[PDB]
Amino acid sequence: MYICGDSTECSNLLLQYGSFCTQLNRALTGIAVEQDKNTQEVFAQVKQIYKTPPIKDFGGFNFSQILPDPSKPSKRSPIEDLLFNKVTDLICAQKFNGLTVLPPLLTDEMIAQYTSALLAGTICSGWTFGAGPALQIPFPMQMAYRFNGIGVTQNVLYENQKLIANQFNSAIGKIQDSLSSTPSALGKLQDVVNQNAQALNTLVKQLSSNFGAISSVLNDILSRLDPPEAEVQIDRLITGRLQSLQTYVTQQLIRAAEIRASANLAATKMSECVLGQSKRVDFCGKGYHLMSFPQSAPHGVVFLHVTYVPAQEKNFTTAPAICHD
Amino acid sequence: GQSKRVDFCGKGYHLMSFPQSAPHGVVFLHVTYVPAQEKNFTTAPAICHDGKAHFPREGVFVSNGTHWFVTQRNFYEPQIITTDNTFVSGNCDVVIGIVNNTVYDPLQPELDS
Amino acid sequence: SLSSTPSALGKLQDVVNQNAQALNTLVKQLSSNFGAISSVLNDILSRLD
Amino acid sequence: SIIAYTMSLGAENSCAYSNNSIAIPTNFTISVTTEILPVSMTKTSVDCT
Ligand SMILES: *[C@@H]1O[C@H](CO)[C@@H](O)[C@H](O)[C@H]1NC(C)=O
Ligand SMILES: *[C@@H]1O[C@H](CO)[C@@H](O)[C@H](O)[C@H]1NC(C)=O
Ligand SMILES: *[C@@H]1O[C@H](CO)[C@@H](O)[C@H](O)[C@H]1NC(C)=O
Ligand SMILES: *[C@@H]1O[C@H](CO)[C@@H](O)[C@H](O)[C@H]1NC(C)=O
Ligand SMILES: *[C@@H]1O[C@H](CO)[C@@H](O)[C@H](O)[C@H]1NC(C)=O
Ligand SMILES: *[C@@H]1O[C@H](CO)[C@@H](O)[C@H](O)[C@H]1NC(C)=O
Repeated sequence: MYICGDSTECSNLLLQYGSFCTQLNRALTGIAVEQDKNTQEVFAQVKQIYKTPPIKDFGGFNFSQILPDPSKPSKRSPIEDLLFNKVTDLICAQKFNGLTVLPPLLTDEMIAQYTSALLAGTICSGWTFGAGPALQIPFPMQMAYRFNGIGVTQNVLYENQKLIANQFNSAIGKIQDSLSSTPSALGKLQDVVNQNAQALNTLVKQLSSNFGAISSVLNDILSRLDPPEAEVQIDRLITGRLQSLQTYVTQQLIRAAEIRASANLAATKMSECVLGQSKRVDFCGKGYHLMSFPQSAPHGVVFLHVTYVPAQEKNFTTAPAICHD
Repeated sequence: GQSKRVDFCGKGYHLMSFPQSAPHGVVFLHVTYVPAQEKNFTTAPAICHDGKAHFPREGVFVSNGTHWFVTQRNFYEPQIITTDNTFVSGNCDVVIGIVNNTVYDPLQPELDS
Repeated sequence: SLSSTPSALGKLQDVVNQNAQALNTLVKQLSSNFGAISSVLNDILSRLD
Repeated sequence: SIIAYTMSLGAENSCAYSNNSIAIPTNFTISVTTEILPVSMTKTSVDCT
């Protein structure tokens, strides 16, 4: 339809070429399949679905901006709701020229459920659910283990439990406000969307090019010319349109490869920072990694990384060893 | 080597792996451990003894009903809470949920013998 | 498990299958006119000046 | 017959979040899993002429 807009004569001329349309269809089908696979690899890592506990008091820890809001039509956390609101007739014009869009296999609600299950898992059992059965651990003890994991005795946590919970709760509130006020915060996801839209708009736009033909419209060529003259003019338009689609697909394949790399990275981060604790420097936030919480977003994933940073410090004298006797 | 990256070398805790060849590729056999039977115990962050607060050095304080012990985090092998299993820092007033118990001093019987 | 599951090695089988298709397409693409009177150079040369 | 359905996302499961309650493993199971990756593809060459 893109090339031969319901023209029998165009179709017959198109058939003088090899299996051009078949290859384009295979390339685009292959991309569409990968897009659903990427989503599943990033989010469906744990097939056990845990409910968010009803007890909203984790030893002084809040998490209400992270956990889903039960009062809404879509069970999104306050942060997720913000992310969805921030990232954003032509669709008909594209449809009428043979350009369409397929639905994703997983819906936003399904993604939210996976995200919530992972959060419920982490808050209730720390990392144990990610490597075997989920073992409940009082939340402050999960933190104690995470502290030992960065070289700080658990004694610090218990002595400072109230301070830590308060600093934590404040940090989460700050993120939601930061995302709300910063116009570029989600630019990465917006850019993906913008590129896809432009590529399709280019294909529609090039239908108007003549490519050496007397006109861009097959119906005008056919209403004014006889068969052999029309065939010459039609072939000029076919060549141009074949080139347009071929160009589109090649670029679309390259962009898909970039996205697979991003998706693979995201999947790695979830496996290592959400379902674990990571010692890799700057892998999951600056500072020492303690834990992470995923949030969903249009076409992507947003991670909240909880880390520690040393603060006030003092100048002390030191020595390699003590000489006793 | 032995990787600590979660799920990198397969699900569960990674111990070791063995490669096998294949046409155009490689197949890995990853040996991992998964916790199996488990039990629910009562717990506490610390033990209050002589007014000082005792934290386990390498484990978790576990209540078996009427008695407290220390186990390694990944396996239920109860130890007697002794002064060699804990460290002391801070008093019994700060830690939230601290419970009163006895910390055994291993030197005492030698002082008496 | 490997013996019994036919899909177990699909990740390797797919590489092989994709490359086979890429070559089969090149061979099949030879049988095209592209606006020419025939797909065969020898027929074009045999009958035309 | 062909049946249409909403897919299941995972098994329903649960845990008891509870302060002062902890689970500790008493036994273990050793398991071995298989991971498959391609390394190379057939090296081909096409003579243009
Ligand atoms: C979280 O903070 C909000 C205020 O921003 C408060 O209304 C809510 O009760 C707190 N929830 C928890 C679990 O602390
Ligand atoms: C302490 O460290 C700071 C740099 O952070 C340095 O400027 C200062 O002179 C040092 N003071 C002493 C007494 O060594
Ligand atoms: C656990 O409690 C029982 C009493 O219910 C007691 O007889 C048993 O000795 C305790 N376990 C250990 C390891 O001492
Ligand atoms: C644990 O939860 C109970 C719920 O009845 C509460 O009374 C208690 O203060 C909480 N904290 C500790 C350390 O036991
Ligand atoms: C520990 O012993 C002291 C003795 O003065 C008592 O006041 C306190 O209530 C006891 N704590 C617990 C948890 O039994
Ligand atoms: C103890 O574990 C069992 C599963 O073996 C679970 O059904 C039960 O609810 C748990 N009890 C508590 C207090 O967590």
